[PDB]
Amino acid sequence: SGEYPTVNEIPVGEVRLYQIADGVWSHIATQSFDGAVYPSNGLIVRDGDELLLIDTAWGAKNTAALLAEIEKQIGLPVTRAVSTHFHDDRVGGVDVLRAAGVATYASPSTRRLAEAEGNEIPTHSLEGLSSSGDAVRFGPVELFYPGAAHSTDNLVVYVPSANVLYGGCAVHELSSTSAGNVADADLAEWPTSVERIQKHYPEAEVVIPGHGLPGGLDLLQHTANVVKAHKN
Ligand SMILES: CC(C)c1cccc2c(-c3ccc(CNS(=O)(=O)C4CCNCC4)c(F)c3)c(C(=O)O)[nH]c12
Ligand SMILES: [Zn+2]
Ligand SMILES: [Zn+2]
Repeated sequence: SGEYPTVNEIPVGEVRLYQIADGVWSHIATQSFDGAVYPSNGLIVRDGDELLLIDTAWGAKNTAALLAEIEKQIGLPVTRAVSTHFHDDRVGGVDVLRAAGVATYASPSTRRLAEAEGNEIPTHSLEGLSSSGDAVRFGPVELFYPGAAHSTDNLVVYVPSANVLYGGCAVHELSSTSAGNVADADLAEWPTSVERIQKHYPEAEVVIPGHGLPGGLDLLQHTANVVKAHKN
């Protein structure tokens, strides 16, 4: 009923949308992994009379449900999607998207890692993002590569019209007590990568983590703090 929806409020296989700003929504879904259930976020950005999707809803059937929820709530076609790293909460569902006519994109790094992992592979490579600090425009967003953090390939996404920073899995929610799933992380570089984000987007008003509740700029420092305390 209007609060941001949490893991125990969303059955696996349903998707919720949350209005962040004019023309900006998050999507929230839940999935089982290794015997536990987790929420995850993505982004939807209005692109004239079309929509840009950032990240899948973590699985094929969740992503089909995402498309249906978009049609219900927004009613504009999703024409392009960007996946912000290679894990299944970001690319699982790309095959569903592709067969719905969505053009799917990711950095070459992400594409390689997805293929090596046996995950679904976005079709199109996003060049111009290979060095930390790189940025490119993609429809109504800017894509930024901050350096290795949660994963070596993680991208963040900024919506300049709304000052919305979508950190993806490089950014954790304020209630977070741990650095999440660090199996592919660089704990040593993660703070430095977060500092790059902080420097590059000082006017961000809303920060959206890859999992959990949006907030303000404090999510960035909180993330650095939790990662440093984990590494220790
Ligand atoms: C490899 C990919 C597909 C993957 C698989 C499985 C899990 C993860 C996570 C992940 C894991 C745990 C948390 C925090 N625990 S929690 O359950 O969400 C929270 C607990 C107390 N209150 C509310 C709920 C978290 F935020 C993220 C991440 C990530 O960190 O990017 N990636 C994952
Ligand atoms: Zn991940
Ligand atoms: Zn994640």
